[PDB]
Amino acid sequence: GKLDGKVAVVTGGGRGVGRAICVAYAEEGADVVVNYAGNHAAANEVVAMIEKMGRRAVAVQGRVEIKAEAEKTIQTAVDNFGRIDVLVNNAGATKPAMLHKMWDAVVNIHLKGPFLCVQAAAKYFMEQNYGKIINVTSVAGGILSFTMSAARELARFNVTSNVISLGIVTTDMLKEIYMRRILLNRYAEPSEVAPAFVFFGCDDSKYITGQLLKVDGGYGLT
Repeated sequence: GKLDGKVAVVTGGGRGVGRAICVAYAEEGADVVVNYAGNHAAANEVVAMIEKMGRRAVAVQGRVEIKAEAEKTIQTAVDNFGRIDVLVNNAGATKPAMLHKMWDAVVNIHLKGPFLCVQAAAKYFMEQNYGKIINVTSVAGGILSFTMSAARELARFNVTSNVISLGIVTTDMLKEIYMRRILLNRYAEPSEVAPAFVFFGCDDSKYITGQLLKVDGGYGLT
């Protein structure tokens, strides 16, 4: 498994793309912390699917824009599994505000949770001399600049910091990039987006940091 021996924290992991990431990570050998803000029952369903595979997972409640709750979420990984290898800042990436026509003041409120989670994980990445950060956003001083800042400051601890921009309509789920696909009935399953998170979360990307992958089906090519 690409993630054998690794511990991953996925914020907003109970549904949708977050749930697909947790399942894909467990499939690749990870121990998984399923963070949720509200839907405990959905996060427990992910934990149950992962345990049925023969892997390990725990759910944790936290709104990670609140600093103590970001720390709690990171600490749950260390307390249950001893370390935190991968942090996936998924929570909030495809909120309705993230999909509508307008924008630079919407991306700076969604930037506080990723900032606090990285800040809390950094202590452990430094002790481990290893870490993986994946930020998540949706297509349109913000998330990309923060991705590269962390990449530069944590490189010497063997931490990579990358970002995935989601730009397709997933089946679990008014900007023209999504109107086009809805009228054309072209949907992606969340499971089809998870491999990019496995890539940026395992040693396939050891030498790839500060970079963006746009999961948008080529839409920007028009």
